[PDB]
Amino acid sequence: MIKIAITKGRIQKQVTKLLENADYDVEPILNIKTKDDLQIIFGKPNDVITFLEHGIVDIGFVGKDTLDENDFDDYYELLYLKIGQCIFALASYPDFSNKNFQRHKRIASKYPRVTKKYFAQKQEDIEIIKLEGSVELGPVVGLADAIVDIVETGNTLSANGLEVIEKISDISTRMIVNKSSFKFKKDKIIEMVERLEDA
Amino acid sequence: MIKIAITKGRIQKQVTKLLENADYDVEPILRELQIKTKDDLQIIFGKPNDVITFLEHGIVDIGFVGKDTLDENDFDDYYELLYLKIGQCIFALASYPDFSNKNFQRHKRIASKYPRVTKKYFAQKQEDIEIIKLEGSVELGPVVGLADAIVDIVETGNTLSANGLEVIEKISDISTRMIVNKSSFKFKKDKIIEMVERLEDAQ
Amino acid sequence: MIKIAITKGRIQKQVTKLLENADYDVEPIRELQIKTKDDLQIIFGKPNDVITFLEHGIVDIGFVGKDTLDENDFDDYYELLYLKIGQCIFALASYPDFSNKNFQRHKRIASKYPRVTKKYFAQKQEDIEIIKLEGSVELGPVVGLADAIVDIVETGNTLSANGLEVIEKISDISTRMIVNKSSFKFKKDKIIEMVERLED
Amino acid sequence: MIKIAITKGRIQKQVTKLLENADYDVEPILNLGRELQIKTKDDLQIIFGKPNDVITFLEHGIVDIGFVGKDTLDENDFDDYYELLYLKIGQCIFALASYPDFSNKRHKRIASKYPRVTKKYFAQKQEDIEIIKLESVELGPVVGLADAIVDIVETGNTLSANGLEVIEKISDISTRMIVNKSSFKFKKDKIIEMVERLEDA
Amino acid sequence: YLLPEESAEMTLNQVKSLRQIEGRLRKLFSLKNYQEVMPPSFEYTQLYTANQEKMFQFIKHEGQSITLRYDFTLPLVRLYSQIKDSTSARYSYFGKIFRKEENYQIGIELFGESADKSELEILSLALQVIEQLGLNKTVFEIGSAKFFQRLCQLADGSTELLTELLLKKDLSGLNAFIEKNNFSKELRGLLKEIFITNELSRLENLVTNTKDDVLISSFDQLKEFSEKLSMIKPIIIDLGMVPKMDYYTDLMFKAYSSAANQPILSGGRYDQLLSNFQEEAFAIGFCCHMDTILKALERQEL
Amino acid sequence: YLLPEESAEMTLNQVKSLRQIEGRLRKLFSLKNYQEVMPPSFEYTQLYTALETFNQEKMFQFIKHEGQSITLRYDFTLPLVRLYSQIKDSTSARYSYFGKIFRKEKRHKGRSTENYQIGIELFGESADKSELEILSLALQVIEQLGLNKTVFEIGSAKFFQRLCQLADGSTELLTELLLKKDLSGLNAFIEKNNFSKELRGLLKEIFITNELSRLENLVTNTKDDVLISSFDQLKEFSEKLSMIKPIIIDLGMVPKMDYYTDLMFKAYSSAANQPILSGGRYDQLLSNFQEEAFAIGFCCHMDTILKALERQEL
Amino acid sequence: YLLPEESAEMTLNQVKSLRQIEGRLRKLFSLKNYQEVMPPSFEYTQLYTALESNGKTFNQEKMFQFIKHEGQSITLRYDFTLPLVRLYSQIKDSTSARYSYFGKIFRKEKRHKGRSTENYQIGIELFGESADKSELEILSLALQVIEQLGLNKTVFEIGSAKFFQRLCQLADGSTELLTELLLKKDLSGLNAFIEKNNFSKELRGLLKEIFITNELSRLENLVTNTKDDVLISSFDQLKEFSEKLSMIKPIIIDLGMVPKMDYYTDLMFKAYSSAANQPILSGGRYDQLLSNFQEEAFAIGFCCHMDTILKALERQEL
Amino acid sequence: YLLPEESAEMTLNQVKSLRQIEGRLRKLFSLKNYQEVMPPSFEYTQLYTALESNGKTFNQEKMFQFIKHEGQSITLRYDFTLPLVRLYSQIKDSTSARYSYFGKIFRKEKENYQIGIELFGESADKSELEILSLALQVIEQLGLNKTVFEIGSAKFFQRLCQLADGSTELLTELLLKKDLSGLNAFIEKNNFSKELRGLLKEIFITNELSRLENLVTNTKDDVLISSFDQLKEFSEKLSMIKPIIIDLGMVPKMDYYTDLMFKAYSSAANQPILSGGRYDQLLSNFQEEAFAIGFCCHMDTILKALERQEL
Repeated sequence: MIKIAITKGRIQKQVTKLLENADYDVEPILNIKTKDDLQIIFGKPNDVITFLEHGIVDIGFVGKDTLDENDFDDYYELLYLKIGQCIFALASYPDFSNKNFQRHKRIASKYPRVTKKYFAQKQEDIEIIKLEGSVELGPVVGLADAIVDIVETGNTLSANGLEVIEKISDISTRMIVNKSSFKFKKDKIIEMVERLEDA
Repeated sequence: MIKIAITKGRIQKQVTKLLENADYDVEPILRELQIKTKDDLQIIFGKPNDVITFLEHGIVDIGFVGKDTLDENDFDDYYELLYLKIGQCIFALASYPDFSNKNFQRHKRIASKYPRVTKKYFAQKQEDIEIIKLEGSVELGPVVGLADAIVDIVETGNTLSANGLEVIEKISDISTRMIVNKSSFKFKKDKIIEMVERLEDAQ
Repeated sequence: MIKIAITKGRIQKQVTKLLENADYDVEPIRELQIKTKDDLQIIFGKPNDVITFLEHGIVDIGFVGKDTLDENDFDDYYELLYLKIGQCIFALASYPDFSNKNFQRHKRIASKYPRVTKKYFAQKQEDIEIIKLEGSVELGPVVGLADAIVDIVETGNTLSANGLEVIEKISDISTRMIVNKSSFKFKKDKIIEMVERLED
Repeated sequence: MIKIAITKGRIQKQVTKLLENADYDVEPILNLGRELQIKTKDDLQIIFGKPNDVITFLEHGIVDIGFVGKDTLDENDFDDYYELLYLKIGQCIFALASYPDFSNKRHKRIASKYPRVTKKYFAQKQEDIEIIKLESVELGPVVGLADAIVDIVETGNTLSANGLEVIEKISDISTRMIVNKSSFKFKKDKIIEMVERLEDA
Repeated sequence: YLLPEESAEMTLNQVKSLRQIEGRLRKLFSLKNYQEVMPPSFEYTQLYTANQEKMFQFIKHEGQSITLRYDFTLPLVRLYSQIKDSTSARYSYFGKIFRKEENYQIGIELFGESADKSELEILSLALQVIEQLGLNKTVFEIGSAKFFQRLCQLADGSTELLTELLLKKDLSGLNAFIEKNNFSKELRGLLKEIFITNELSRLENLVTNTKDDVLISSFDQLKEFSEKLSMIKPIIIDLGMVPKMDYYTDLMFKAYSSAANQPILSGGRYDQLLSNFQEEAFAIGFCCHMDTILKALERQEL
Repeated sequence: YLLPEESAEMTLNQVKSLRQIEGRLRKLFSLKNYQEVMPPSFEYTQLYTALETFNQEKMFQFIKHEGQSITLRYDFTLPLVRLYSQIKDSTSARYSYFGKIFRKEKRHKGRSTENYQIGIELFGESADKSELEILSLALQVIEQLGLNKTVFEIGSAKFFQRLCQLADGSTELLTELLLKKDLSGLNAFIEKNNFSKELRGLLKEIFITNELSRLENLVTNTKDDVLISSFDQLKEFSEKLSMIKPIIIDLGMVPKMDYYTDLMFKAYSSAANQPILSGGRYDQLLSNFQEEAFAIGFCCHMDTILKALERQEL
Repeated sequence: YLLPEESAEMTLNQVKSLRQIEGRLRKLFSLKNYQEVMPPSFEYTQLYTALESNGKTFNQEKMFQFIKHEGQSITLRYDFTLPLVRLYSQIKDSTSARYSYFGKIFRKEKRHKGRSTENYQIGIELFGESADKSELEILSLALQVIEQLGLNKTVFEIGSAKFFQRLCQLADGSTELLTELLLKKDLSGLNAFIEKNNFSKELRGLLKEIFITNELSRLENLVTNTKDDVLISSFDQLKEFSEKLSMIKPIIIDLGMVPKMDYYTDLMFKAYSSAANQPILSGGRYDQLLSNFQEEAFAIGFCCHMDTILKALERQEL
Repeated sequence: YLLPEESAEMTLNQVKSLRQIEGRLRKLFSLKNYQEVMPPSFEYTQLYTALESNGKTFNQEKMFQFIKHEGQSITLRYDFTLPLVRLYSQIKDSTSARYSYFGKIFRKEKENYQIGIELFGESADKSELEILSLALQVIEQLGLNKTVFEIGSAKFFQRLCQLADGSTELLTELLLKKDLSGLNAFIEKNNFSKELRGLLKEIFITNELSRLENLVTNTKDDVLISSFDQLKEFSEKLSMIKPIIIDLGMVPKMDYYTDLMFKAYSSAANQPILSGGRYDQLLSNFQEEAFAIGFCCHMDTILKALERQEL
């Protein structure tokens, strides 16, 4: 059949949404097959990629933010549900842009790769500090001058006195496919890709 | 004042509980990042590894994390002053029954959320393996054939049985612990030792 | 004064010849470090020793042959004068049939000069296997230890007196006047004065 | 036949001597005309050349037997041979020469023609040095180029004539007859024969 | 005990498969007059000029930088250089390369032979080789570096960008890309297609419609190969193929097995490398990645 | 343009001869049920540098990402022994290998840096049975190489060691004497100690003769058990195999490695200065990992063998 | 534009401070007759690896290594003490020797944490001099050195490996266990330990106490009650130092201090700043090291962690 | 024990000398308002090999390197100038900048302690006099008894090579070995004027300002008479500090040397004790065009020379 893997997050809703809005047997029960013959698995983003990587599945639904930071790259990014409004951005205190830093900028982010790559292009050297969650505390508690995180409505930031100092990239869910699968199952794969792109 | 960092999860309740039973003010009960109590304690919340970070950098004097996180995490410049016992979790190497015999032409591939631990346990057993990092429901590791056995945190043993898995061996005991900044303990031993006493009797 | 070093060989003659033939005092008695009226303290020894001496600043000037300088690893010197006195030459010697012989293997060359030999076949765009022999390289191909040799051929007799013949010439050899760089820098006067007086 | 290699110098005489005393046809006397390969009536094909050239000719199996001084063998790294016979004709040795005051006074720099040996001797003394390769080793300390030297001292003449004295003896040096291991396994006959005869004188 | 993360370990059975296949491939190769050559294990880091990070290296006593055999093609090309009189040459090789991450390879190189004749010879032989491996399901694809480049120039010449689009088959990125540059209806229709189809009928049209010579030209060449070889095995033309090395002249090909993610065989034309030592000639050969074929034979079995 | 020094170069023909010989040996080995194994290209330098010919100076090394020091395959026996350790099923095991090891050699000497070898290992099997199987196979391996004149030699590490104890225990000194067959040095050695005559008549003899009859006497006259015992063992093998090929006993043979248990052998070709084949028993290595077992095997020096096949042709 | 992560980037001011402090410490050391030495940048990995001991330092993983021409494995300067101790071996005149060093060692740390891989240290080594004289000379100097660092709130702590050792022997010889307990001031683990055993009331009182107090009066009691000679003896020595130097700066006695390295002979001391989590200075006596080369001799010294000091001078400033 | 043949060992004395000189040179530098910078010990192999030459790739043979866990090639401090040039890039406000440095680089050759300064941003004329003046003052703190200071021009060198049938690769080798005879063989294979010949033969062996000035002006080449004149001025403005020597036969070390270049030597040592020059080119590798000039003191050679001298 066709094996899929979905990120348990808010993405799992975007997918089940599109799948249904494209005519596919859906059932949100707890932990799975479908009539359309789609074996589906769920888990965290880095685990969706891990599963697709080890050819455990053929298709996967993850976010650009995960695909960017993740060092894995051996996949095909066919479809792209532009459904959303998240974006990578360098947030900080208003005065950030004006304050002169003698020493290098300390940035706290959940995505060190994305942060190191953004500042690469900006021709600036920084010191990255890894934080797994509420990166807002980073600058608040005094661990970093600024942060690089996913900003959507801007609320979390504004509710701490921070503000988007500059946008990096737009975040959204992507349908990634295992290269080997695409090559020998190009059928069902392309079909679904079309059935989901008009949906 | 005394700066504390508590791991947002289930541990956030264990600590808050113990803190009340210790005669300490409770504001955490009911969207702020860092707050202050009447006992002159400024508390911060977040994931385990963020609590250790905040401690490593002296962002806070005290912090509460699980032994599992301390076992995994490579930081080691702290003091483990208090040790709660509000926990029956343990580090286990789970798998399928037949597991204990199979002859692999390959290096066994264990999947776990704690690769540093997993790697340490198999080190002593003199056996080299292949670790597959899984951030979440580590059970599917052997279910979808992704890996053979797993090294996760086993407690009631339910998540294991509900998937046809059983403990192949117990690695160690896991429990919430109170860690302290070596420096903070040298310049604020007073209040530090004091809170230790108070939380000690709370159990 | 001006310290010199000369190769005890055939070269030592080429020097005393020019020296004398240059109005320079020449008193040859053996010993190792003597003085002269022109204030020229001289020392004698083997080519690679002249160089070793000139290298360690034991002397300022030194006389040796291109063949020694080419093979030697040393390079930090000034080759000011060049007595185009001899007629020796580096050449690839071997038996007549060599050119037309078709080995399906790499050519084994025996030479007293590995570096000069490797450098030559480098420009020749050919890979070989060098066999270091300190003496009569002619044996090399005779006893059957190499298909050819790379050595210093002058009159071409030694080769011809073994059925060997030059297969190609590599470079013209000759005695050279080399000066230690630091000396030239702080004794540029005398050094150049002598250089000119020897260039006639 | 037996292929032999003899070191063209002083040793060439020592050997020629022992060979006639062993009653072997001696024709290396009447031929020095750039001849480096010859045959005797004893069915011996002899070749001459420098020490190292002899060892080479041996190692490659160009010849079965070769004669070289112990010094060369101590220096040279080749080691796949048999030291069957050991002449005693000479009284040469490996010594650490220098100036009298030497044993008292950065890093000591020794100049020798046997760097591998020099490096080996000081290796045991636990002292680390700087070797200066020279192909008249006496001038080493004379022109200040080096402190002491590790050369072959015999009559102690060259040393004194330059005001140098042995600071210590390294080892005894004498001509030796080495054999090619392979050649000994397929011609042990003649090989042992010749050893007998050569040993007799 | 432990083992270097770079040291590989083959099971006693894998060695049997590996040795079996070679035995088969050796007959085939020697049946086609291909001589086996065993390149040195050490080479001058300099030679590998045509990323030193993936190389095992070192200096010598002499004082130079040497590298463990990192590639099989270069050495053999050097060897073809040595040959005085310019004649044809067929070399085969059976060994491994050293990179940082077994890497046992089996390949062949064709030098000197006439152009068109060589391309069929090598393509033909690559198809025979695949049919000696024992892999049940495999596809063989051909591409053209000339068609690749011509495609990058006409695409506002943004070669570096499109190269990244094609590699990830970033359909959406492509769409945005075709947006920023007002591309002709034809070039558009083509770029969107070559990304996800190999249906010869569909692609032929798209290509001819661009009315571009160099493109229709290169497509036509692959179309022939497709037809002349189609009997041996169904060929697949991938116009979205990204040349594996910057020196690929034109023809290039990969072969895959449903049992493995990497290609079991890859190769192509690269007259460029021949110029580094000697003068212009026809140089073409392929390489079989044994570690991947063996892996595939295993999975397939289950 | 040109190749480095450390790189070896085989002629197209040479490759044919090498591959020819492998084909034959491949049938021979598999016909005796010897499974081929292909040890990893790199090993942690540790593994090697734990055995005193194991001098780091001859090994090619570099640092791995993790920061450790790894080395290019330097020996085939070690890895194959490790492989035997992995198996808990304490059973018999026959391994074979075709490939090369990498060691450092001096330039311009004509020495080989890349060394192609073909060899086998026998682990587990009973003592008696093994020693005859290996010796037997080795002999068969030797008709397969187109070498005309070749000699096979057997020796004992036990007899050697016994000889070094009775000789005032100056092993380090007599080892060098035996290696260079320093008759003169030996003589000066016999003088400095009160050695028996029977030990003296022995020492002087084992250096230059392999005559079974002559040796047999000398040995028994020493009335030493260990010595006569080890000599008899060699005598048997000499007899049991004497039909396949004439075996030569060398009582003056010095064990290659310090771990050589007892039996040991070499095989020379009149057209090669280095042995074409060599091996022996070494149960000790086994104990470096698992427990005591009875190892043994040999290795074929292809670089030497082909060089011989060439000279031999002229 | 961008630099590796293993590279540290010092600000222009930080360099000024560092050089300021050096200027001062150089006067100080030179005035006390200490000769500065510059150890080689590379060492044979052998030199460092030889040393395994509890605390946990000489582990091949944190070292930058590479292969030298001869083919041996060399390592980037990892330690300053070892090379200075070797230098002392070279000396053919068994006399006193005072050494100093100003430079950096290179250890590997995990990425994405202000962990420095480039560590600048300043320290001194005392070799040969008599036991008592040395211990006072070094402790004294160390205190002076702290007075040159512009740090406001700093505590100095002294201890005894001998008391630590003696304590382990009496605690059921459980050294491996007690070391981890003391390191983490594992109060809960210690309690569980004391219950498993049959320790005298005195030893139990002591153990529980040395984990959380340095009140000289209280400690002196608990120690004498154990009526252990070795224990009271070792505590008395610390007490003397506490008194002889109490004038220069109030010393603190830590009987719960775990010897850093396994070769640490007896006296050992640390120094902290309220402005940093790491010690600004540490050191002690380790005659043992001197044995790996020449014979037995009193060897003692200390080292300044300038990165920690500059990092503390900055926090302090705010 | 034995020590790695890559590791250097300074005596307790040499360290005192080194530290004395530094203290003195530190007063001098800070007195001239040069800020000290401490470049990182690790760099990306890319930086170096890249910005060092052109034509056939610079070599990483002399560099100590290793891979990172991120999997990149990093190199131990190999050069002090490059990193300081980068530091200047990162200041946006285009202003003057004086940096100094005191440390060692790591190179491989069958410590390598250095002291130097860099001048970025300042006007052209002002800088050249500043650097040259400063170098002279540094030489007068070393304590070396006999030392020469040589100035050259890369612009002169280049013009010369162009006029010489553009055989820059060949004439460079001739000048390097002051190969008088080969030079000769060179002049008779070409069709050079009398002037160019007279000059080529002379610049190889004399610094006589009077000898030189004539030869140059006779060539009636504007670029050559201009470059010489610029060196001649320096010679005059600085002479009172110390006699300056003009070496028209000087071969620019680096291919990026703009014009002025200078070396300082001590009779007691073969290598130069101080070398520097102008290299605006390097600045372009980052930001835009500036006037970068500096010099480097080779402490190892200076200390080596102080010892020999002592005897």
